[PDB]
Amino acid sequence: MDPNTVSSFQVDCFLWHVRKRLADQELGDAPFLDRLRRDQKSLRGRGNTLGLDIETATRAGKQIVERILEEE
Amino acid sequence: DPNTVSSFQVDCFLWHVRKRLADQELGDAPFLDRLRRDQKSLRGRGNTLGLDIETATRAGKQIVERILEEE
Repeated sequence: MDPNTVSSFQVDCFLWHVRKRLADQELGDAPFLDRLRRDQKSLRGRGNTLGLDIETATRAGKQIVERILEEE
Repeated sequence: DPNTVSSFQVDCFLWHVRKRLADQELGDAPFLDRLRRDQKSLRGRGNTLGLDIETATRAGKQIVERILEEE
């Protein structure tokens, strides 16, 4: 198991949450919302393959992305 | 649509976040493929909208920090 595959999934799960937050705030346009729906299905598939819970991976992704954001 | 501008700004910033992670050697091959393909799409979107990516990226940072401010 490539450790980068796990980190990539965790990051993608958190970035999905960020985008969902944009949608919740009614700031996503129609194509943005379609990417959001389609990517959710994609992440579900990836999580299944990896044996990783999406919510758990999202939290892990948050910690990874938080360290990028704090250095911005 | 103003949401088209906001969506582009957020997408630019999130691409930058993904690039940062790739720079940190955290990306696998599909992650890197997506980063590279998406850079081309964002450049296309920037042309369609007449918006500079650098500027939209900074605006995106502000939107993201604002929508995550309570988290």
